[PDB]
Amino acid sequence: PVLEATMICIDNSEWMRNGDYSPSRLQAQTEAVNLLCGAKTQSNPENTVGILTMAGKGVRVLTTPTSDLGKILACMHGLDVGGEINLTAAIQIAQLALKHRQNKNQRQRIIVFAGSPIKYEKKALEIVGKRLKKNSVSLDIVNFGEDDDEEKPQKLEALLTAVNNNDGSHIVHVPSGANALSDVLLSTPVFTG
Amino acid sequence: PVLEATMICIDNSEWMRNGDYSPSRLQAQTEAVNLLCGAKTQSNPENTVGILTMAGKGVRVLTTPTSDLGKILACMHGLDVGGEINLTAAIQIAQLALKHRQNKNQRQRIIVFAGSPIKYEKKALEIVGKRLKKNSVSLDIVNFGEDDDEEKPQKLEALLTAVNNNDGSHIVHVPSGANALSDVLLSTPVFTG
Amino acid sequence: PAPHEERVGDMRIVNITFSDINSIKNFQPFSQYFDFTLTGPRYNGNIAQFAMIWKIKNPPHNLLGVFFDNNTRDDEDDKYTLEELKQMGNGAKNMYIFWQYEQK
Amino acid sequence: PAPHEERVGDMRIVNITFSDINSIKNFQPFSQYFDFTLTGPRYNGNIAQFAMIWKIKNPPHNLLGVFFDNNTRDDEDDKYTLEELKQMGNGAKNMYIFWQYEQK
Repeated sequence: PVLEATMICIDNSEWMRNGDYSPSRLQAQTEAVNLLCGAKTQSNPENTVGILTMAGKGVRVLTTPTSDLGKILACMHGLDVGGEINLTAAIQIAQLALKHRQNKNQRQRIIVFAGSPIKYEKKALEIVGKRLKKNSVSLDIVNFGEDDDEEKPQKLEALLTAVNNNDGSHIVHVPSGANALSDVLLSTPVFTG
Repeated sequence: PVLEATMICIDNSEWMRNGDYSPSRLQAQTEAVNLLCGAKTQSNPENTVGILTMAGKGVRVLTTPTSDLGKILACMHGLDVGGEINLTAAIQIAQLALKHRQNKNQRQRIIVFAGSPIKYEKKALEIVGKRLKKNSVSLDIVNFGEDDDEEKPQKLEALLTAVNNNDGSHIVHVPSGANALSDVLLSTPVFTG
Repeated sequence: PAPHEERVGDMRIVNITFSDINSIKNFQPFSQYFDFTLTGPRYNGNIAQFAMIWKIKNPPHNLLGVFFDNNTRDDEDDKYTLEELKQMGNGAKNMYIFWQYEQK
Repeated sequence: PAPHEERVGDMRIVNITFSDINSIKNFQPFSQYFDFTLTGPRYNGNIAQFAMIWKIKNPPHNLLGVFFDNNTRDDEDDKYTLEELKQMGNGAKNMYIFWQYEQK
């Protein structure tokens, strides 16, 4: 259905080493990401999926959006881990990758896996959100990580509110528990559209 | 020891699937070969080791002789298996790969892992061996694998006699047993010179 | 930080790790090739539905399966190790190797 | 058939598989980097005799060890998975990954 270029922003921050999402937030995220790359690429053969990491040794685009699922998934192996997510830099870069998409018919979507504290002012985030809304970028936020920042879901909801257009943007708040991160997302619009 | 370029001729024939050397002749060979690559490169930092496979779909040079141990050992992962060895092509190609990479004052050595039936006439082998001798190529033969080729050890011995110059060439007859192929070879001149 | 790549010739080798093979049930397109009743990691001889049936020989304990995304290859149980399968893409552009995350 | 290659950037990843760990004892020079008194696969934080001491986190059951052939990297137990360590060459030209063949 939806023809979409999606840029998936991966949290590879130090917070991802945490095993509160078994076996690690990184692994829980990687599986969700892989499934999402699969679901996005298979929902429409002209969908493209790119991946960037938000943290580590700096924001890094693993692949710009591509239909090449093997290339996408190959990016998920051997991620570096450290630092803090640079959510704004990641969204900025993700936006650029999406504006640069070859098939302009594509809708543009950033998926953010926020598995670590959102250290940016809420107002700064609603700004980002409105910027994305102006630039016709939908945003899905996967909010996970029990790091005890209570502002985060609200900050990310505020980011969500600002960017959301025609119900194209979504936030899923996924605490750790009996369900893997990916299993929780499978029933959400992050996966169902 | 001395300065030497070695082309290891790997048996990746169908016969190498046999589990009589556990877990397979292929794997017993891979371990011996890996150890040999280590031994040869650590015997002399200017030693080079190359590897070719003798069967499969045709003789394949995995690497021409290099002192790059990482490059050499990386050749032993993901071997194809099949067919029958082309021992004469292998020795010919090993001589080529040897001559390709030969550095000044490098003795040349071929190591043949003969893990499968030797479908050559004794005289033909002797002629090949005599040619190796003329080109100053030493040969080590690792004869292993019980495949009811009763003439195999004597044919390989005849090859070794034809090539042998100043006892630089050796043959090891390795039965399947408790002693892994590699542990047998470790005590032989293939490893000790 | 640099791109990881594993490949054999033109074929990318894509290592994917799951803590539970059952997660792959939700992994498009791969799920369509998995028969989740099978014991022992399998590879596919072709990209028919449910093609991952051929027992990989002496698999690593954490190997879940191998999916080659195109073309066909020899189809036998307990013959081809994972390493040998890496030579068996036969034109496949991607060899997906599914791995089980081993915790602790 | 084509060359297998695993790498991260300029670091070759060299997968070496042995049936028994003790064969690595005769594997020069890697025998000198392993610490065969240790349980569970280790990586080295630097080049030193018996330097492969740092516990790889959640290792595959058949992982035996990781040897980076040059340079230094952070040295901590139970922190770096094998995958993460592929990013930790830090200029190593080769990351040797020692695997145990899983038979039976």
